[PDB]
Amino acid sequence: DPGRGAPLAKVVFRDPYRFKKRTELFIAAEGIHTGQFVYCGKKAQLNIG
Amino acid sequence: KKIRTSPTFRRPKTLRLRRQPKYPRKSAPRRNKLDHYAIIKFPLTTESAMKKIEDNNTLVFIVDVKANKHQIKQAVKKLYDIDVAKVNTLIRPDGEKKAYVRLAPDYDALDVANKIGII
Amino acid sequence: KVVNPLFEKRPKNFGIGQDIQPKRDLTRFVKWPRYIRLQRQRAILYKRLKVPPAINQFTQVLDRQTATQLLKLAHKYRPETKQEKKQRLLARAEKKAAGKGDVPTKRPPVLRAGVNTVTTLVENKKAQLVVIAHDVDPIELVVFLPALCRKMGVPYCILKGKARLGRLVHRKTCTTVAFTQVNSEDKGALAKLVEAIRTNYNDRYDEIRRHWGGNVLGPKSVARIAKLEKAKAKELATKLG
Amino acid sequence: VRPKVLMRLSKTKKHVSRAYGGSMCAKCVRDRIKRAFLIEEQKIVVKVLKAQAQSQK
RNA sequence: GGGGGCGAGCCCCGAGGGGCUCUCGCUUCUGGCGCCAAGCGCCCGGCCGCGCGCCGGCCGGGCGCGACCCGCUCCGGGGACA
RNA sequence: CGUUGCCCUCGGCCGAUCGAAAGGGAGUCGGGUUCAGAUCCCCGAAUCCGGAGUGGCGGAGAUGGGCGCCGCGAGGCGUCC
Ligand SMILES: [Mg+2]
Ligand SMILES: [Mg+2]
Repeated sequence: DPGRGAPLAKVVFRDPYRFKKRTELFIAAEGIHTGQFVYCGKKAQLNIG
Repeated sequence: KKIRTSPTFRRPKTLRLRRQPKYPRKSAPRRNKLDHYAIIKFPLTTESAMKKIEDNNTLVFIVDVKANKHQIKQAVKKLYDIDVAKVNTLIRPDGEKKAYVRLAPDYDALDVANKIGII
Repeated sequence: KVVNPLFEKRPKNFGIGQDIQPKRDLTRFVKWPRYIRLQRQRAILYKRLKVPPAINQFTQVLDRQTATQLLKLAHKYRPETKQEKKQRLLARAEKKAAGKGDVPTKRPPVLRAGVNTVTTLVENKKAQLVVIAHDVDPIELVVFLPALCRKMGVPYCILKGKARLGRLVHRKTCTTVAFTQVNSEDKGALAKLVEAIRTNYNDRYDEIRRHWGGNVLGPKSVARIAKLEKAKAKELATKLG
Repeated sequence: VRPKVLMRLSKTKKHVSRAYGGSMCAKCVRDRIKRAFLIEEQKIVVKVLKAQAQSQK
């Protein structure tokens, strides 16, 4: 991302109400790679990204 | 017992009626002022035009600037009981719309020219 | 057999991150237009805020059985509609020069309608009973009225519906209503009604004056407090006792 | 060819005779297939292991 | 608030079960798929066959559960101070 | 069969609008022709887009296979998918 030191990550979820694949721009935590799964929420596991 | 599936509340589509005006605003419709006559002002009899007539099977007109090629085509047809292949307008640096009118091959341009007056 | 082998089940697990959720009812979470949202949370303030007693008294409305008696009795004394008015005049015009015209005959009793008529005939002790609508829109119109009636000793009640009160007369709504007189046949029923009403309103006006009444919390707030009280209760009740 | 041309072109020129024809490469289809299959099998295995654990308890 | 129950803590228990408390609302090995309902249940219109037709078949629909009930602020965070 | 009126049914968007003769943006080229115009006029070759209803025509969809008869055989009919 221009004018930003960090890299971003296009992360694709599935909208859980309409059949539709939403997408997000997270700030990339170091150690992220493509074709990784990113879990998120209260019952998310404590690993990176 | 008719549930909201979605959290939006868009406006409800109501009936809306046609006009049924109790009186017409303008008394009578405006008579057209771009008739078969007003559209075609006069023919050019210029050296260039006459050469265009004899050789290319056309007629050259000055036309009213508001005219479409479609209107000119219909006009010429009406006035000179003719039939047109294609109309090909330009606007003179002057303000008069010129229209070269290619007459269909069945008809001659020289004959119609003599009919209308120019030669 | 009448049971085809192919017909399966295929059940949808509406878990989390599983098969996309069903279209369940969301009326609770709708983003409502500002008018709706306003009119809804106006009623919430009237619950939540400390409402003073002269406005509160309009919550204490008349009960169902009594109300249907009252409206039955008024049905006798519904004031003349249009057309009826013309026929009353037309018949009198015909009778003047035909077969003896007296002029005044004898006019029957009827309801009296809006606050200003009513207040002039509560001041003057002409009314026997006063029916007041609970839901007059700028309350001020009818606030003093119940205090006034009790001062002049006029039985008064608060019916539901300024509309259904206004449907006695033939208009959209009415604030008030009053019986000045009633026919001898229906006099005893009115008298029965009157006593039942005054026991419930006039003859306990001191209690109505004292009785403030909003200051209720949201159920979501209340429930939290009760849970906190149950924590405080179980902290010092099961331990000792 | 420039996208607005595709309009003119015949279907056969625009795609290829396969599942995910002309949208996705052959390599990544045949992986998808066997991924989809090998994933589903393990779900079935986990479902069986769950059912055995329910029967045990 | 109840249902549901695989289960765990507690209480009761007649070992069948019940109640309170937790727990979930059930998805973590892979760069897949995933909507517009199956399933059950109750109704009706027409047509046909048994003829007693909410009996059976053929064709076509509707509602309920599936997808608990009730509620007063959409959810959070502040807040009588900003 | 259209056209419209009503009833049900479905529908996220995302901001009305303006903003490029050098950004994006389907499709035209050769020869001839004028005192001055030509990818624009004439000749000749093309081409895109929109329409094409009643569908203007072919071709594709599609014309198998079974069984049963009759026929010397090519085959014809009956009936099943
Ligand atoms: Mg190809
Ligand atoms: Mg523009």
